[PDB]
Amino acid sequence: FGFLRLSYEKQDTLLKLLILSMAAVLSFSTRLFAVLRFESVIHEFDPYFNYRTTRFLAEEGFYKFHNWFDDRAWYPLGRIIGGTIYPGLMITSAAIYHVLHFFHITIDIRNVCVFLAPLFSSFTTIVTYHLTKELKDAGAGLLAAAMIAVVPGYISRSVAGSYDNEGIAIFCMLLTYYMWIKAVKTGSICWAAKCALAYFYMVSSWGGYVFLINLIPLHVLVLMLTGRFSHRIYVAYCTVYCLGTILSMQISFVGFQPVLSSEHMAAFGVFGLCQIHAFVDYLRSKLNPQQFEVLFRSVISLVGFVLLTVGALLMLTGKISPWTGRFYSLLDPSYAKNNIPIIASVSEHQPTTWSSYYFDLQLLVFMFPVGLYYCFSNLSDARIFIIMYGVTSMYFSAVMVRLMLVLAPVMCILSGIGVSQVLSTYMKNLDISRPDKKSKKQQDSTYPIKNEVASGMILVMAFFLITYTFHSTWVTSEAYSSPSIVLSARGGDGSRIIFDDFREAYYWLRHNTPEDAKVMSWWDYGYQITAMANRTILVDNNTWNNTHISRVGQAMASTEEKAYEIMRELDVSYVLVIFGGLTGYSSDDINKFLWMVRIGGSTDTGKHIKENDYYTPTGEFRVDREGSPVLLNCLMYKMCYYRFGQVYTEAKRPPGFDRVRNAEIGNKDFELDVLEEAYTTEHWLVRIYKVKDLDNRGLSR
Amino acid sequence: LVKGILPLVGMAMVPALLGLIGYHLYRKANRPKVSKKKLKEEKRNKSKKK
Amino acid sequence: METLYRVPFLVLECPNLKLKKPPWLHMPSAMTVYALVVVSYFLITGGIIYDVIVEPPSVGSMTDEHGHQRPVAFLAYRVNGQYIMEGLASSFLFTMGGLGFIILDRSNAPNIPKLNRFLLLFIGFVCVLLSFFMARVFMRMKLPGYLMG
Amino acid sequence: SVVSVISRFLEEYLSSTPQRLKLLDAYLLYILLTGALQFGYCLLVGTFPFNSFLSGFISCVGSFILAVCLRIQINPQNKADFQGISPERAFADFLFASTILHLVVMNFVG
Amino acid sequence: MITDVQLAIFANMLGVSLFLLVVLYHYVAVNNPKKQE
Amino acid sequence: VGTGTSLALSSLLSLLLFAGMQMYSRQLASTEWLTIQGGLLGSGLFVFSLTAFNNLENLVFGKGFQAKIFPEILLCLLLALFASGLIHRVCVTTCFIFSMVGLYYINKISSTLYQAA
Ligand SMILES: [C][C]([C][C]/[C]=C(\[C])[C][C]/[C]=C(/[C])[C][C][C]=C([C])[C])[C][C]OP([O])(=O)OP([O])([O])=O[C]1O[C]([C][O])[C](O[C]2O[C]([C][O])[C]([O])[C]([O])[C]2[N]C([C])=O)[C]([O])[C]1[N]C([C])=O
Ligand SMILES: *[C@@H]1O[C@H](CO)[C@@H](O[C@@H]2O[C@H](CO)[C@@H](O)[C@H](O)[C@H]2NC(C)=O)[C@H](O)[C@H]1NC(C)=O
Repeated sequence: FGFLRLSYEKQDTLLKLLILSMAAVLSFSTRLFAVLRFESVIHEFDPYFNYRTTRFLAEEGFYKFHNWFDDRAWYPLGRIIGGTIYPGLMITSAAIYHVLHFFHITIDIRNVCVFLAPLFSSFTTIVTYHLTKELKDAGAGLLAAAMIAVVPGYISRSVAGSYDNEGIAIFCMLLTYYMWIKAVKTGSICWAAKCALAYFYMVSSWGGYVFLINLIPLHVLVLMLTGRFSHRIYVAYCTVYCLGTILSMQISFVGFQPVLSSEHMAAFGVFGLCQIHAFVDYLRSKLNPQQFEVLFRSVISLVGFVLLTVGALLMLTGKISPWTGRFYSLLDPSYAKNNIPIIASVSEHQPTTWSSYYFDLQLLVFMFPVGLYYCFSNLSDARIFIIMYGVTSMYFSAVMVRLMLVLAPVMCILSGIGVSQVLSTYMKNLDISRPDKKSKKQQDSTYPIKNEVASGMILVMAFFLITYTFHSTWVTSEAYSSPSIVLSARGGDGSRIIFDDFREAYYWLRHNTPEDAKVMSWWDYGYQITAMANRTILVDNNTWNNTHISRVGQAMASTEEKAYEIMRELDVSYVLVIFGGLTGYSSDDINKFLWMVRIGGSTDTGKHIKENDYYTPTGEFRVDREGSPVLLNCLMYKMCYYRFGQVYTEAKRPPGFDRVRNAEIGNKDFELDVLEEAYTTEHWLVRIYKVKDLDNRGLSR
Repeated sequence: LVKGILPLVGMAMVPALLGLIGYHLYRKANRPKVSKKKLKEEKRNKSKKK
Repeated sequence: METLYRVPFLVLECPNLKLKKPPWLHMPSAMTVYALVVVSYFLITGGIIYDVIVEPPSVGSMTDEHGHQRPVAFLAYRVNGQYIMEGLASSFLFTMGGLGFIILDRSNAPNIPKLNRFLLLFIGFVCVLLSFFMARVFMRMKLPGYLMG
Repeated sequence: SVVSVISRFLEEYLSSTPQRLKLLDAYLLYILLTGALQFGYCLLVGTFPFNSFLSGFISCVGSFILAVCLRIQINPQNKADFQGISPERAFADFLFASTILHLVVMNFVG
Repeated sequence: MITDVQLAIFANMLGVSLFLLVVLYHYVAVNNPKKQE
Repeated sequence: VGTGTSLALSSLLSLLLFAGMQMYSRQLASTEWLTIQGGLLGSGLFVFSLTAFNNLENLVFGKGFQAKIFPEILLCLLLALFASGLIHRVCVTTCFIFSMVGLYYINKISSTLYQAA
């Protein structure tokens, strides 16, 4: 009876604190699997670029970082780092780092970046509970926080060591929505100002800000069509638009896109419409209805013609830029595949399958409709926005696998609402929990089993919830805990053997080559080489220049003599290629060879390169004796398979066999006229060749 | 016997347990509403006893 | 200009035109929109968009020592690859599970007959339990090591 | 006739408007005149410098919209819609928003 | 340092307990008389 | 004129226009002006087809049957558009535009003739 004597207000608050506190602990802890199993290192290719920038900003100061121009990348063109980057992620890391040192807590910058992502996941959990509470109740909010904490889809990009923009982008997005919902619901300017400020913070953090600037106009427009438009909506939306537009423009990278791009036009159009709608209502109330029709018709005819002419003129003249390639694809799926090879090339741009949805979300997929049904049943202005957020995310998540992360937040909140409704309804069905007010007479004799029905329904729901935890734990441990830079292989004895070839090659270059040497490689590895090798590179992941990449592709795909001519022009010193045949590493260059062929031929200079030439007469890509003659004599084939014919990969297979393609190389013996072997890793994962100079005697090489 | 039969006991015991629970629920649901008319007859005899 | 159109109608009988808004064309009801969304959800989770871009076969083929072409429904060992038949079959299960709860909720309403209430409950549990349990089997076949440690 | 309608509309408006509300309308007219005049200059003299023109023009619109929001919140007719908001609270928010607007336009004015 | 096996068991235990507590919160919340007052 | 004769006359005029359009389709699409000429022909086909459809409806279901926007008007417009596509894609804009302009006046003509009477 000790718990009973406490006031109910005490009981509710105490449980609320305990549930939220635990959820934060779980969110942070679950992301440490990689750091424990493997070394505390930066993961993936993109994060390294952020890591290098973060160090430069902290050591050099903000002002120097703002104007930083990097000459070590995209040689000889160069890149302007200050104006082509998003500063949000770097600024947050630097600011915390300064504070910790200020108190004499000396921590490495590398540690700060590695552990930045888990901490924010805990912050995201708190924001989720408040946003859900506003829509329905506290009970739903506690459910949402639990689901968001362990959702695998969010975990994939937020694991410890994943220093990527996505880690902070999600938290900013939820906060901005939470401010927006309060701004509309309360109708207060103060909330509107807070919402705009949060929006600006997101704009710096990520490049995905565009999604928000279109969804919010869409929500307002639907309310107008449905007749729910009110003074509160006018103040909240209009106030945010003005401050948000100016704030976003401050970022150097965004520049003038908000006012000149066709991407941001939707927000501008809705803003103009709101003024017209508000003014018309004010006139109607003051004026006599009979007269009002005469003025109303005359005004519409004159204004409508003027507005239509202005809009047509802007589009036709081309003052407003057409949509960017990246966004056009997201809408029209076919456009990217048929028109832009580079966008198709990326491996996270593929459409999503059913297996992907279940693997990332599991139970939530079952519960997503239930949340939708309740929201439709009880229509509210705040609720309308969440429906818009859901139904769009589903469409944009199928088109691209990467956008799954955007889907994960909406999925957790909506699924929680469905679970909350089911739990409350049946639980109060269980009279034992509450006698409350009951009438024995007219009790519905169509009912024999009240005690049993509720007990079974609650029990089954609990079973589903526990299973969700188990699935989420197993997937994260087995899927998202692998560092890309370090590869795990099993030995014959079954021991865990670690392959460190990727770093080993970088270290060799770092100390054993001239400082001014230029290294040529595929654009995939541009960030990694610069961060660790500290040597100049020709191409980078950002791929700001398509023509430069295409020229690189031509050299690799071409014959040995032609490739040499291109390389000399660019002052290439070394070439790095990754070969996985010995170890069975699937993601080698040879699999990526085809993309090189298409990209190389995309430009005018690469017209001579035809994809069909590299295939067998039957349309097959093979590296064996039956392979196309052009393929066997291309630069890439020679580099990967130089001296590889005589190596025994397997006891059960003849020498010169390639394990990953499961085929034996057709051309086993050949010599490199213009290239010499500089260094090869122990497992041959990375091979480095040095460019030979011209002939001393002038003989044709 | 354990390696061959245990899978079979898992497949057979689950239906048997579900039938047993269903039988319990059916028996509880089939509780017959005491006829209020017989209760009224008890009330009629109660007035004779008073 | 109007006379020119009259010239055919001098001999021909002019059609009687009533340019009124069609009666059936009403603003969609809130329930109507929800139904439309649900069907879309079925297709999107099914990977219809994946099918259009990648154009996989409905079913593939395999072989053994006994040889001969087994049809294949599940694309083994690659999470981001699917066949046409497999994607739709999985998607339907997801929709069914959601509906099972809604029908169960409606069953709880007061003033329902004894027979109606019992029958509705049976359907609700069957849809929910089968939909969830079956989905686990489908993944287990696609990835043999699923949830195995 | 439309011209007759405009005359009566002014006649009712002047009688029916409290002095404080009228002061807002006069202020709004001043804001609108400045913004329109700037816009005419840009299309006559040219876009350059784009940074200066955009920063100045946006400031006029921000001031105009902010005044309108105060004009609606304080109005008794709309008191029910903005439940729980006293006139004092509305004014304090309006000043706070204005301060932010001046600062951001300040960065991009040059 | 903790091994990965220990971390995995820890994650499972906390999650299961937390979800059950949220169910318990639902119990008290409906059971609350003042919520209906 | 008699309703039965009127139905046949409208059908004959529409049929003749369609056959001519296909026969000279290659020539019509050769030049922009010729494609515009196709637009006039397609609209005329739409007008005659609509007249025939109403006449047929009156005979089968009794005199005075009223044509609706759907499906009587929509179907006639769709058939004319389909013929336009065969010659060239470009007409679908012009061929459609002429049909709409004719439709508004034809409705104006019908209202005066029938509603006034
Ligand atoms: C995608 C994302 C976004 C999100 C959004 C959304 C979903 C929304 C949609 C829309 C809408 C409108 C909706 C609504 C509706 C209606 C109205 C109806 C984002 C993405 O991210 P990012 O950042 O991009 O990522 P990454 O990828 O990493 O990035 C990188 O990469 C890219 C590629 O992909 C690139 O790009 C580039 O850019 C440049 C600029 O400078 C240019 O020049 C080029 O061209 C390009 N390229 C390509 C290939 O595209 C980028 O840039 C990068 N990034 C950086 C930062 O740098
Ligand atoms: C990465 O390479 C750069 C490029 O040289 C190195 O920068 C040199 O640093 C040394 C030591 O401070 C200076 O004496 C040289 O003048 C620098 N050269 C240039 C061109 O700036 C840099 O030290 C290397 N990074 C390391 C070792 O971490």
